[PDB]
Amino acid sequence: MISLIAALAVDRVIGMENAMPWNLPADLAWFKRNTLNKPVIMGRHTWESIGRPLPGRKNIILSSQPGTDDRVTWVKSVDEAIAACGDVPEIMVIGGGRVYEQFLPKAQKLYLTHIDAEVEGDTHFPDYEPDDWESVFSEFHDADAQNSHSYCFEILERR
Ligand SMILES: NC(=O)c1ccc[n+]([C@@H]2O[C@H](COP(=O)([O-])OP(=O)(O)OC[C@H]3O[C@@H](n4cnc5c(N)ncnc54)[C@H](OP(=O)(O)O)[C@@H]3O)[C@@H](O)[C@H]2O)c1
Ligand SMILES: Nc1nc(=O)c2nc(CNc3ccc(C(=O)N[C@@H](CCC(=O)O)C(=O)O)cc3)cnc2[nH]1
Ligand SMILES: [Mn+2]
Ligand SMILES: [Mn+2]
Ligand SMILES: [Mn+2]
Repeated sequence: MISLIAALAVDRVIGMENAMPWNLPADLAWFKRNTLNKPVIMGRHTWESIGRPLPGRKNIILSSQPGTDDRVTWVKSVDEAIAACGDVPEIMVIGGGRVYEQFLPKAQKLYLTHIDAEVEGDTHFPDYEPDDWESVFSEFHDADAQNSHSYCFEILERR
């Protein structure tokens, strides 16, 4: 099973200048809980944005060019990325925009954080078709001293 996990600001913005400008510790904790002990697939730009391997996960990087770091696994196509995960119950696709576009048609589950924040961005999560997806979990949180915007954790499953 393939799942996508992402955090979306207003208008589906996910990034600006190869960064995420907000800081929501509760959302990063959600990301870690839902990805730990699973393979994670990311594109090369997202690898550069994170800047280091994510511990406790098999890190798989898509790039058309040879890898430059043997602490992670480098692959050259979507099918190779999936194969490199092996026989696991759930593969997590962690972006960025181009990678999400390619994996969305193959995904059964979306883990989405909706952040109440207006962000100038240059990268968006794909337009997906709402009729294709059932919301099976949602949890709203107001802003607090650690998290400066309100946010909604949602899990959707392909109908
Ligand atoms: N808010 C969130 O949830 C979230 C999550 C992830 C990322 N982000 C943000 O998203 C932005 C990065 O997204 P992006 O769309 O620019 O880039 P990306 O999807 O992370 O990376 C694209 C790169 O991946 C490689 N690639 C993708 N598909 C491939 C394929 N089928 N075969 C081979 N290589 C492939 C290519 O690398 P080569 O050029 O080396 O061939 C391509 O240039 C950043 O702003 C980051 O902060 C946000
Ligand atoms: N829900 C969600 N939120 C995000 O912010 C997010 N970001 C990315 C891409 N960017 C990043 C940037 C940093 C870390 C990261 O350092 N995660 C640590 C959390 C511990 C910490 O630094 O606070 C991790 O171990 O997972 C992960 C993804 C991909 N999917 C996401 N999914
Ligand atoms: Mn092929
Ligand atoms: Mn197999
Ligand atoms: Mn806000």
